[PDB]
Amino acid sequence: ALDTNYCFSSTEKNCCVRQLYIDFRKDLGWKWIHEPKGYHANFCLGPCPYIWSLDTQYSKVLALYNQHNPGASAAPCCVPQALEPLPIVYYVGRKPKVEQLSNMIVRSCKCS
Amino acid sequence: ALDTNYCFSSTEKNCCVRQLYIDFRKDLGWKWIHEPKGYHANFCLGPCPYIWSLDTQYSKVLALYNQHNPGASAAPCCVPQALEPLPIVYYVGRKPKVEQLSNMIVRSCKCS
Repeated sequence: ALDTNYCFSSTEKNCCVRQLYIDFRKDLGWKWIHEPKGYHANFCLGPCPYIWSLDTQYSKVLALYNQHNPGASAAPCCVPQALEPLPIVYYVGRKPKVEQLSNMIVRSCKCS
Repeated sequence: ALDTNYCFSSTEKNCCVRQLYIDFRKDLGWKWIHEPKGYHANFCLGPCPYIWSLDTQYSKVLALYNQHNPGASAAPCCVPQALEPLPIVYYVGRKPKVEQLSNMIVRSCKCS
């Protein structure tokens, strides 16, 4: 499976959602959000082979187009299929507010 | 728009479907297909900004996560949303056959 459960290993480099904790201010510097300090944004990296969870037929073709030529960066593009919200807390002028951003997290990538 | 019509320019480096003609044998070396020699496989490259056609909410966040740190390859992943078939011609033993591969081409990418 290509989720953040099996992608949290040390091997495999194909379409696998890798950890990507993002500290709102450290990484995005977001100033409109106070808490939490960050979150498990996660993300997907690595190209896609010809046997992975290829969804489109162009994912198996271009997959070889790259696996054949070394140095070619036209491989496919693994992406976050399912996502997750994000319970934060920002400030509007002077009143504190807590919300839940939508799709502000990853729970499973794929190969589009 | 992020299609193969506006992406066929010389500027812009974000989620834009770039040309990717693939010569079945030259690039994929495919031996199960005789014709055509190749096709306009096309593909998508470049990361995704925070104003492009972001579809998921995680595309605007990780978008800055990379745009903020130089050298970070955890950016988003532009992908071929719509695709196109492909009229080919291969051989089964000794009989010639013509088909139309499905999604064997790109007609518009996006940012998953």
